[PDB]
Amino acid sequence: PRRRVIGQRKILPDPKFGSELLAKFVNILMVDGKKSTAESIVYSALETLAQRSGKSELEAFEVALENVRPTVEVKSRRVGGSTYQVPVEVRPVRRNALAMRWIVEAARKRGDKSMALRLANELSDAAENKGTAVKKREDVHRMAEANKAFA
Amino acid sequence: RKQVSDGVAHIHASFNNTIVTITDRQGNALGWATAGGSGFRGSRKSTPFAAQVAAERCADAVKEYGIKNLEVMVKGPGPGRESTIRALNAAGFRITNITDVTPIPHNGCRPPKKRRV
Amino acid sequence: IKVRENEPFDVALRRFKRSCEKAGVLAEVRRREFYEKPTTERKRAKASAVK
RNA sequence: GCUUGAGUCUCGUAGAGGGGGGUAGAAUUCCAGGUGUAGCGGUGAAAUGCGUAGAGAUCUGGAGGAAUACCGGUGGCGAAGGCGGCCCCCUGGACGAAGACUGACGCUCAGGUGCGAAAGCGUGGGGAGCAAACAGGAUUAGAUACCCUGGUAGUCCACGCCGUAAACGAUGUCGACUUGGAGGUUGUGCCCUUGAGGCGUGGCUUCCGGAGCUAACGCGUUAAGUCGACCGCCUGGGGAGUACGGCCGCAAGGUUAAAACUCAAAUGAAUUGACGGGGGCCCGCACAAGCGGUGGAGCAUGUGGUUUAAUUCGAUGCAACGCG
Repeated sequence: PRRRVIGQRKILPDPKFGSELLAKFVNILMVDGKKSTAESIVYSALETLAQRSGKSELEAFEVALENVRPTVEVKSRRVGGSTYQVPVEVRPVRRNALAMRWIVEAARKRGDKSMALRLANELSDAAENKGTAVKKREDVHRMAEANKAFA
Repeated sequence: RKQVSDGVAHIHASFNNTIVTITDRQGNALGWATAGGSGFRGSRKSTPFAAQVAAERCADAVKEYGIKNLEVMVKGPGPGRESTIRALNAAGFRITNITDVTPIPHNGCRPPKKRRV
Repeated sequence: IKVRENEPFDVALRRFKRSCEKAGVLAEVRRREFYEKPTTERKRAKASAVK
C-alpha cells in the first residue's frame, strides 16, 4: 500500500442464496478457519430471522444491516502537528464491511444461548434499530457530527 | 417589531473567532452571534464551519425585523468571512453590497513584538 | 472595496481582496517594528527575483 | 612662467541631505452617549484577564500621543551614523552644458578638533501604542525562559552628557593604467521626433564574468589586477582588551595598556563522510486498514539473581535468553 495499488480477490457467493454479501458475512463471522460452522450459524440465525420478521431471508438481513451502515466516520490526520479527528465519507464496500463487523461483534457481546440466537436477536434488534450495533453507528455519527468543523 | 426591512451584516472575522452583528443602516445592532457561542469552543471556533453556523444563528434572532436586503461589511482576516456571507444568502437574504472594511493604518501604531514559537 | 450587482448574480466572486488588503497587508501589520528584518527580507526578495 | 591637477564664475537638473515651523488622512487607546446581548480575548491546548454593575460587536461625538500605508524600486541623498505624508522658511553638497578666470593654490595626516545608531545618564515636559523590570497564568522534572494576560522605566519633545555597535563593502584616503556583457538612476549633444525611436557623451550605482591575483573561497575598470604617495594597524592560543597607573565621564563606563602563569596548538578555506527536532524524491507489515497473539493464570523450557560442596563453561541491546 506504500507503492502497490492492489486488485481484489473474488469470493464465492453463498451456497444457499447466491449472495456474495452474505458470503462475506459468513467470512466475518468465521473463526479459526472453520467455515462450515459459521455458515451453519448464519443459516440458522437468518432462518429464524426470516421466520420471526416474516419478510423473507436476505431482505430482512438487508434491512437489519441497512440500519447499522455508517454514513461518515472520523479518521486521524496528524498534518499540522496536531491530532484531528476529521469526518470522512465511507466507501460502500467499507460501509457494509463495517456494518457486518459491528453486527458480528455486538452479537459476540450478547448473553443468549447459542450464536444463532445471539445473532438472530442482534439482527432482530437492528431491524427496529435499537440494538448494540446501532449504538455503535450512532456513536460513530456523534463523533463525525461533533467534529463536522473539519472538511 | 419595528420592521426595519434593510440592514447591514457586520462580520468581524479574526483569527480566533468570527462575530456576526446584523444591524440597520443607522448602525444600531439588531442581534449578533459569535462562532464561540455556538458550541465548539477552542480550536474549532476558528473555522469556516463555525462561522457559517454563527451566521445561520444570526440570521435567526432577526426574524422580528423582516430584513430582506442587507449590505455585508467584512473586518479582519480569518478562516471565516467567506463562508459567512454564503450562509447569509443561504438564509433568504438579498445580499446587496459586500464591502471589506479591515482597518489598515497608514503607518500608525507600533504592532506587538511577538511569537518566537 | 465595495461590490454591487444587478439581479444576474450567483456567486460572491469578490477577488478585489486578493488584489489589495487581505493576504499580505493585514498579516504584515500583526508583528514587530524592526527596520532590520525588512531590509534583509527585501534584500533577499529582490535577490531571489533573478533568472 | 604654463595648463592637462585643484579651485572660482554663468545656466540648469535630480534628490527621504540638514535645521526650524505648520498641517492632513488612516489606525490604536481612552472618555461620554445610542442600539444590543451572552459571551469576549487568548492558545498547540488552556488558564490568568475582561464581561449581565451590560463586555465584545456596532454607530455618533470628543481628546491625546506616536508613526507617517499605497508610491517604494540590489531606487535616491548623505563623510559616516543615518534620512520616507504634504506645505513654507533658512541652509549644505553633488552632477551636467558651453565659455571665461586664477594659476600648482595639490595629496595624505601622528597629536588636535568636530560629527557619531541604539541602549544609558541629567534637568524640564509629554505619554496613544509598544515594552526591559515586575506581577499573574501556563509549559516543564525544574522554567528566575520561550507562549498568554497585564505592565513601569524607556521609546517621543527641549537642552546638555556619553561615545560605543557585526559603527561591515568584516575591504583607510588620494591619483594613474589594464579585455567585456546585461541592467538601474540622473544629466547633455546629434539625427525624418516621421511613437512608447537611432547614434553618442558624462555622474552615481547593481548583477555576471576575462586576464591577473588569491591558501582557497572569491575579487574582477566601483579590484582583492598593475603601480605611486601618505596614514592606521598586526606578530601563536589563553590569561586579556583584563589588572595597575594616567586622561575623560554625573555614573554606567570609555580610552591608553601590561605581567606572572599555562598550552602545543589556536586559526582560515576547501574535501570525504557522518549527523540534523534542514529540504526534495523513494522503499519495507514501518505506520495506517484488519485478524490473531504476548504482558494476567497453571505448566514447559531458557536466562538473571540467590542458594550451594558443586549448582561446568560459553552466548547478553536489536543481532543473548527452549541459544551452543
